[PDB]
Amino acid sequence: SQLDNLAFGAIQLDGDGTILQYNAAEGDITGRNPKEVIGKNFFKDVAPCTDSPEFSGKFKEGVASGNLNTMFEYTFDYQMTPTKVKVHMKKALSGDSYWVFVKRV
Ligand SMILES: *C(=O)/C=C/c1ccc(O)cc1
Ligand SMILES: *C(=O)/C=C/c1ccc(O)cc1
Repeated sequence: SQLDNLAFGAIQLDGDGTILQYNAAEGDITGRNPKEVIGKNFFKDVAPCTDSPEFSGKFKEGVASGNLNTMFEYTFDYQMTPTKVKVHMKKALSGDSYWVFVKRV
């Protein structure tokens, strides 16, 4: 069914980093209101601590090459309590979009 039925955070991005979908579990981790963040740039506005070579830089390399499927640990710490997460970022398996899935670790 739903994006909002997943127990882990899920964000859909276009290749500019624009937020297309943002689920309730992700908001619960980060304190963001899903409705508020849709349409903003993930890397530059919502989540500036991800604007780093290993996160946004890896994303942009994958958009360019059309190849992206990586998992890594990260700490989210902008306008929230520092929170360790595991991130799975990938090019979608159909169409032309990208996903960032997140769980607490
Ligand atoms: C660093 O600035 C991380 C912030 C953040 C990560 C993930 C989100 O869904 C929202 C903000
Ligand atoms: C993308 O890398 C998808 C991975 C995935 C989807 C659902 C599963 O049960 C297992 C892997």
